[PDB]
Amino acid sequence: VKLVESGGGLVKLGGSLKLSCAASGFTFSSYYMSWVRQTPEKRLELVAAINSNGGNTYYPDTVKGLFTISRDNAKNTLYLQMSRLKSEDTALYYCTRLYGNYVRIHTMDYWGQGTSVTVSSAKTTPPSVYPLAPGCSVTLGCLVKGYFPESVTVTWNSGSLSSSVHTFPALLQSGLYTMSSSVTVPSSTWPSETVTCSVAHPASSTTVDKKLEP
Amino acid sequence: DIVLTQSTSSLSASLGDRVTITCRASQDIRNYLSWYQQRPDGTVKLLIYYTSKLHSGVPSRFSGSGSGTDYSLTITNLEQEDIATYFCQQGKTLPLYTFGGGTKLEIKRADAAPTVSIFPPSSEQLTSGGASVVCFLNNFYPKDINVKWKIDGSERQNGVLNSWTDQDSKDSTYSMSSTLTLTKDEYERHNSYTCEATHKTSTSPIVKSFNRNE
Repeated sequence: VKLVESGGGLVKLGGSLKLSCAASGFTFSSYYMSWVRQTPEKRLELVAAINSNGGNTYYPDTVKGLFTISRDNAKNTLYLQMSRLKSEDTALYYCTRLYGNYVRIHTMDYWGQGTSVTVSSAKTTPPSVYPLAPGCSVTLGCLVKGYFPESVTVTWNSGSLSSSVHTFPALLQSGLYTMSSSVTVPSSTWPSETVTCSVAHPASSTTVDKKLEP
Repeated sequence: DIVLTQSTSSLSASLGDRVTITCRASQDIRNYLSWYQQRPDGTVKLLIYYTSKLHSGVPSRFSGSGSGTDYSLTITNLEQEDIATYFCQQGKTLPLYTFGGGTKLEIKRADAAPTVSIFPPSSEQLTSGGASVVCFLNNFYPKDINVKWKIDGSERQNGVLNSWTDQDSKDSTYSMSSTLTLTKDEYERHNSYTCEATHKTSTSPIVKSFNRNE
């Protein structure tokens, strides 16, 4: 039994998108199907569902205003038209087979692995990298803000200090992304010796190496 | 419509012992309650449907009970793969399916207070007209932790970003970064910046501060 979604990706505000889900390992046309999305606040919600043949579809909201579900039983394919999209539609979208016993459909017995959909009108912007000397064993930091799209990579020194390093996941602020990174090193001695966070953002072809400064 | 509350967002247990998760409905669902497991890699599997009916492919360790508006999921002899997030969902009527918020299940560690560091805005950022103050709280258990910023001894929750890492897999602790962002102008006006961590182990807050008028 399989469910593989695709169609996800970046799209601008107001944008449209058709997600697909290819099904196998069972008789597609025998089952109700549905899409479920997971917000980055990892709540789960049903987007839409549709019956065996395809004639009856079910929406919490809004019937064709936003989302439209459909299936091609000859092709073992399930579709979701998304249109007129907002930020808060940024989510991971799952294809799921619905299951009933006796004869309510109530649970979702099989799940695809999901397609990520990002909704942003942001322009590819490179990160500002700001070293973090404390104030005012020792811990240092590197702030990496104002970038798009995700992601970046931080490496400390080259980095000899592979461990004792934390990378904090990025968050969307003021339209762009912000993340940060720390490393802990021995007090005796620093800054007798230098420390660098090197940051890379391939989407803007930028590489920025930053010396830690008091 | 029909709301579903999982008392708890995360709970800590230990290998080979027993865990219970509870779901409270806002109205009767006639035993049409299911539970899912979401792995950290993002995969989702159905475990139990119709309250206790165990889905095939799933270990007997997992059992479910409940009725009316109250239901529980139980894992006996918890083992490593089970470290995951657990959602309940009622499927009483379609399309009004609802999901609980999730209960995160991690391995219990000895309780470690966080190591804490505060960082003034880098001079480079001060030329932007921007000014971010950052605080790192590293290596703590359990996840529950409240951090609040204070400028000149008065609280601010405005423009704070809080970011949690994954439970570090090698060592079972958590870390978080907290960022307060201001204009450079605001920054210069004030003098004392404070970052106050409150933890299960505190008892009183752990605080790390600094003063711009040296």
